[PDB]
Amino acid sequence: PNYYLYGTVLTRYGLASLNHDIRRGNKTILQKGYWNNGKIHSFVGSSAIRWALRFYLQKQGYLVNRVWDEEEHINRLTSEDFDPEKFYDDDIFGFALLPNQRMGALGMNMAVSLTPYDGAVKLGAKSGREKDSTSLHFTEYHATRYQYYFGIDATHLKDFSRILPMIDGIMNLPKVGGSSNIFNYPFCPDSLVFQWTNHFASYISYCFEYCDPKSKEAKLSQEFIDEVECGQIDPSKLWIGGTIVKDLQQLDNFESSPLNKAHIYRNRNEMIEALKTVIKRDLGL
Amino acid sequence: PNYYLYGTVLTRYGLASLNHDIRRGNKTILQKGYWNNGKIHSFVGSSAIRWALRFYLQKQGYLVNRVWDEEEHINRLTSEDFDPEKFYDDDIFGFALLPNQRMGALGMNMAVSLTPYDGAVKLGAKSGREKDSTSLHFTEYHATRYQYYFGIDATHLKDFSRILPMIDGIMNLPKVGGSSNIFNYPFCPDSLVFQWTNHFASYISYCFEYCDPKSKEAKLSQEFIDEVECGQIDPSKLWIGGTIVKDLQQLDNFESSPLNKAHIYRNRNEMIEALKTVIKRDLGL
Amino acid sequence: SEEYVDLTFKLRGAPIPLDNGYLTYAALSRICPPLHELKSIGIHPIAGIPTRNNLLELTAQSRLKIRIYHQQIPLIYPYLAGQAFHIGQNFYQLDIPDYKPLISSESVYSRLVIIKGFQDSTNFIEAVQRQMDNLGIQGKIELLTRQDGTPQRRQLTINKEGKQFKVRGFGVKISELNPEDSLTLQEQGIGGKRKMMCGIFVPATRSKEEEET
Amino acid sequence: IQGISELIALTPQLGYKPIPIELTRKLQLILLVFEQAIGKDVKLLGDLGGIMESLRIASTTNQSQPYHLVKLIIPVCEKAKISVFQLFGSDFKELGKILFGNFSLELKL
Amino acid sequence: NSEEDKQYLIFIKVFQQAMKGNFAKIYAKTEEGKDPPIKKKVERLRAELNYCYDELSFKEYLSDFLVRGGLNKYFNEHQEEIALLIKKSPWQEIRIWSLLAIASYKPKD
Amino acid sequence: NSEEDKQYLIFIKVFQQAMKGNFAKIYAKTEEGKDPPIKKKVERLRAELNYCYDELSFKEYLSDFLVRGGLNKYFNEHQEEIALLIKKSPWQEIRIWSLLAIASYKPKD
Repeated sequence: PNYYLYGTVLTRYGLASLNHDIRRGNKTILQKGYWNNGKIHSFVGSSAIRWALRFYLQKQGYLVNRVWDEEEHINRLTSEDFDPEKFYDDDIFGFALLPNQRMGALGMNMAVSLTPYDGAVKLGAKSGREKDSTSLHFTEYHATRYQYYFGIDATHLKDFSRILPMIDGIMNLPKVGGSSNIFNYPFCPDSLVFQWTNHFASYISYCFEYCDPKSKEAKLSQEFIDEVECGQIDPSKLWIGGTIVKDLQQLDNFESSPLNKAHIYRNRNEMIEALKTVIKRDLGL
Repeated sequence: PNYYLYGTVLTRYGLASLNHDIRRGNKTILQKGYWNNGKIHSFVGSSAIRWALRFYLQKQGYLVNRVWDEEEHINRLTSEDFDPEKFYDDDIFGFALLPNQRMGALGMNMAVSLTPYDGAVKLGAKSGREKDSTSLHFTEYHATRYQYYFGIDATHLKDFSRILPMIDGIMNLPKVGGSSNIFNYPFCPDSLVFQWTNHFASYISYCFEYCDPKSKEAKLSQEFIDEVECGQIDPSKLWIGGTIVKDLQQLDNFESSPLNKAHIYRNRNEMIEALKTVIKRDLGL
Repeated sequence: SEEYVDLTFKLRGAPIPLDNGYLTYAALSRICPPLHELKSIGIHPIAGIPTRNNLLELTAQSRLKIRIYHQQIPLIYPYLAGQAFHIGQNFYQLDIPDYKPLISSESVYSRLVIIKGFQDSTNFIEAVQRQMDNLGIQGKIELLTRQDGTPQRRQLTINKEGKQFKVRGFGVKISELNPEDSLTLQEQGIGGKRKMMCGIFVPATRSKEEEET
Repeated sequence: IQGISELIALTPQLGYKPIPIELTRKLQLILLVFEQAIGKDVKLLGDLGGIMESLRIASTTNQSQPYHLVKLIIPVCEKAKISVFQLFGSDFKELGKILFGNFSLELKL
Repeated sequence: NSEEDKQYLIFIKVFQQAMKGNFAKIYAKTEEGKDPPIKKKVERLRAELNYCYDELSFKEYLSDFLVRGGLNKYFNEHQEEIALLIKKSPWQEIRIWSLLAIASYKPKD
Repeated sequence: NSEEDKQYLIFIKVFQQAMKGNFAKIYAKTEEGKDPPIKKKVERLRAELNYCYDELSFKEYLSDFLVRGGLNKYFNEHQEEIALLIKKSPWQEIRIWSLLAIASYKPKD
């Protein structure tokens, strides 16, 4: 059975200076674009999150082709030929030599800031050899929560058991970017929306949305609630949890709403354990 | 009697880099061109959607002449000589040898981006140091919801029963060819306008329209509503389902409008079931 | 968590007394006027290897760490980035600052807390509990003890004008906070003399560091 | 004359001995505001090129070196549409906000 | 003749002079027998010119390039014409002119 | 005679020298005993030249290819003439001239 695991995970509020752009003349501009309602939002490249997941995989055993030196900042290939059968990294993220050119199980989208990026430039003085000179430059920072979307083609994995470490890595994601992450911004999710279904159609891509930059409550989009209530997104296939569940449970008519029968847990680890039990049941692990 | 099912379908909002033209020197240029009101819109090739539907038919069992290896990234033919009678692929999509050459039951139009495409090119580095020719690479992306219209000649089908799996695939459309590793764009529909009639005259072409540039409203064109109201496009033959249903129901005097007499379902699966029941009635299945 | 930042400066120079609160505060205010009027600012104790004469020898890990709201950094960064100050006749230099987050931990600790008019340990525990409730915080209060087990008091010498005043305080360890309340504690703190280099709270390992020696 | 009068009248009101790098970094902030304004509007380069070069030189030479009052600071704050009183009196936040508003930038320090 | 082509040619000259200033700057930066990176600098300039996403992008870039070039005598004599030409005309056309200018600098030296 | 034809001939030479520069670049890039792709590169150039959809397209490509060529003396000698020829003239005739240059560089080697 072709099984897929899609999900939109949301991070905690904080300052972000993660994926700076070409840095036009002095400001390390934050990667921004257009989003809902035509207001500028800051983004985080999905490749950075994929690199963070790969680093997590390399940290805790999990034989991986690309080893991060952490000192010389050079990736070294354990084997020249890519072997997804043996390596977690090649099996999950794929590869391209330019051999086999693996398609890669995990798919990702860039993280979109919940609130629009308005201002918030910061003063950064870089040193200089010119008789101990300090030239002032600018650096953009954003105080928001990043949500991103990802999909796992569980059937595509060479070893079906390799899905389990991936969810752990998402839960225990390391520092994203590293040196340029000026303010240490955690990417461990604080609220999850997981759909473990068996058909290609996938909603809940960007269900999280609050807007109203004055606060950081990180509500749920009315579109997702409506889609759940209508009959689509089978509640037995829906896994929801985090601080958003605390807000959801307080809502009126929650017991009567079809959102109730969806798998819901206040604690995220309870989600992870129950969902992993479900996966091991469905994949014969 | 000849029967035709025409449909304008709108995808979900998100970040997409599905189609790329020529790769100038470092950017994978999103397939773009002029459209309504003379501003550049990004495009998604109809051939990519046809490939996605064929891959869907391959995945969920069924018989297909072209088999997608998913490991060698090569296409294999079950039989060198095509046979529309047996295989779903050759019957639905047609084939050219250069025999029979068929005509193809499914005819699709290229997918236009609801939102005008301005900028938003992605950066792309790599670990650090020892930088080679593949170290720096840009990538274009568009934050929009793609929309494409299609039409199928049911009578042209060698087996009339094959229409149902096609609609099922259009619902649960797999990944559409694009950089899904860093831009996972779900192509599952969120709004449908279907017309099941016995005439060649195919209205209800691109009708979904954007209320605000750089936004995700997706209201319905005034010309299409005026066409429905004026008398043409018989509401009894009109099949509307998706998120646009809520916007339609919030329109004033909707009950008095002829649109209310059309088959509308806020849930997509309910409308799909009703349409398939009607089709099975009209084809004697 | 990330809504508050701890500004860290690689500090080098002469060895410093271990009760150097007012000295470093006055030097910083001398080289940074806006520091003298801010409210939610506090300074972390300066680490190092102490000496026999109640002085601390600055090491590579010795650094000046300042707790500040992220919406007030541009008022302090110009006057400290690369800047140098004098404590008495000693020269001290600060490098380009780096930002460190406010991480939650299961248990916290403070080296020196002072609340006016509380010298005995029991009433000090009661007052720290009162400030503890005022912040909507839950936990248990313990006082760091010497090798003798006696609660350890630390003294701050404010050399205002010709005279100098004595203020005595205790080391307070609070555990079982829950991470949200833990963050609230580290950011608020207890004692108020955070400009006076006392009230900042730290994870509990530094409590063991101070209890060993 | 007004700039020099503001300079004389402001010194007793500071309440402290001015810090050289405070003034140097205020000048650098004005330079960054000028650069952002030029980035937004190309025409302003014609009006501000000489002062841009002068400020860049003053920020590349030793910071402890004094700056020529009438030759450099007064024209610089003049083109920035800022009084000498505002330049030497307001903190970095107020100075940055007023500069951004003056050149209609979207920055927020 | 054909005044708009005059503006185009003076824009070519302005860009060439600005890149002359940038080349002089980077020659000044390097020292000792290492070959100063110029062909690499030309490649970087081309790549940064190619990278743009309309209007603000590549316009802030052209303004910053003209600023880092230094003092442009042709720009000094032709402030209004150059500014008006930059503000108007499709940005792709200005990028094409800039690329021409790129390959047009060599007769200077 | 017929100075337009002179400009056309010098443009042919300019394009030839640019392709010479790109040939030198690809020859520098290749390593080991691998055959340097020249026929493949020429066919790729011709295919990209045929692929074009008016004005911005193929003119951006012409400018980018000339920049990739690097130092070109024939373009150095005559600035205004070639600049005006590139900015003016229908792009299809420029394509004709460039393709003729493709076939007329082979005299050089």
